[PDB]
Amino acid sequence: DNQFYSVEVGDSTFTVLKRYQNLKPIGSGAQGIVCAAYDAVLDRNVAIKKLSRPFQNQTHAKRAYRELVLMKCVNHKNIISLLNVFTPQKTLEEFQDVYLVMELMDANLCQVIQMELDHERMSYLLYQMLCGIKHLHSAGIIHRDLKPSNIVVKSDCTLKILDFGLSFMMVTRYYRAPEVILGMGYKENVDIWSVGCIMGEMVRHKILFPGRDYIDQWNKVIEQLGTPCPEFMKKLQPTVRNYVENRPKYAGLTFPKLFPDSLFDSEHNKLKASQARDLLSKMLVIDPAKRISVDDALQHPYINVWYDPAEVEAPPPHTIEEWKELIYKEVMN
Ligand SMILES: CCCn1c(C2CCNCC2)nc(-c2ccc(Cl)c(Cl)c2)c1-c1ccnc(NC2CCCCC2)n1
Ligand SMILES: Nc1ncnc2c1ncn2[C@@H]1O[C@H](COP(=O)(O)OP(=O)(O)NP(=O)(O)O)[C@@H](O)[C@H]1O
Repeated sequence: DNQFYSVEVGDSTFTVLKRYQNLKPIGSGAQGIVCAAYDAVLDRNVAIKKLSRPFQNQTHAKRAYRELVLMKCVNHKNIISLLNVFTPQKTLEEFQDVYLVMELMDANLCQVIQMELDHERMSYLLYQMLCGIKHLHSAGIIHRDLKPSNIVVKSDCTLKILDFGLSFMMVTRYYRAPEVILGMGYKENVDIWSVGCIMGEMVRHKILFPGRDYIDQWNKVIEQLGTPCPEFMKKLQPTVRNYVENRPKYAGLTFPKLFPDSLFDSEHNKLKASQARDLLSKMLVIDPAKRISVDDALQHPYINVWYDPAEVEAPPPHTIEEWKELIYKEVMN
């Protein structure tokens, strides 16, 4: 196919449409390799993600298929939007790779976490994550795995969530809600805990709960926030309830102690620091029955200054062989 050309990207070969030029590797993960490129047709820089045989197993396949479908069943500036999708392969028999194209972003939220932000930028980023999550919820999509490596930003402070969230692979749990860690039921505000973890990390410049596994994760949570109420214990399955109730007890630390003044000059900034800590205290709540909702977070004074109805109330959205065919059909449309 004359429309495509191949480029060497590390150990991988990127076979892309000739419109994408000066391919440069910008990162990789378990799912695929990402390049920056110049799109000569749009006269814009783009990010190109290659999915190598996404149908290779149930985990890669479910994710690739669910993401391809959801990216069409979603329309919001704080959620990933595709510019293009293609395969260099001509037939289902030859089908191997899927290439996804979107606007090139400047940095991920990890990089943003490593810097000091003022309250306008910090509140604007959090407002955008909430707008993004609210849009997902309105379509019945509850993320459950928001993390800063899957959130990208531009120099103008605009933000996008790259994925749609939630089993053997031949993964980052730090932002997962207690009700996800403990196999409890969950509602929309499961995503509010992850936003709290991210916000807390934006302020501390350190992962709040850096667990090597779910056991370690649960200990780091209780060591800082304290042992949850008996009413929370009442919602756990007997086995999880016995394990959680037999863990070493902790009174927990107060939010001024957790996020000291040292982490936050002018009167404006003093008031905003007070409001940021109040919002952190409402999101970083173990019990989802007592944790603030996405709607109430958007009405919080720290966030409310950015409130725009057009952004908050935007119009709402197998075997290896079967997955191969389902993914191929989605790519071909
Ligand atoms: C590669 C850096 C960030 N990124 C990732 C990561 C996410 C965490 N796991 C590893 C990959 N996926 C995409 C991405 C996700 C979905 C699609 Cl469809 C496309 Cl094409 C790209 C982008 C990205 C997206 C846009 N711009 C950028 N820009 C980089 C530039 C260098 C600094 C980090 C951000 N990365
Ligand atoms: N906020 C963080 N601070 C520091 N290190 C982190 C943080 N989050 C994740 N990491 C590390 O960054 C590395 C990449 O993590 P991650 O982006 O979650 O994986 P991934 O394969 O790129 N995800 P995906 O694209 O969804 O398949 C791992 O070594 C993590 O332990």
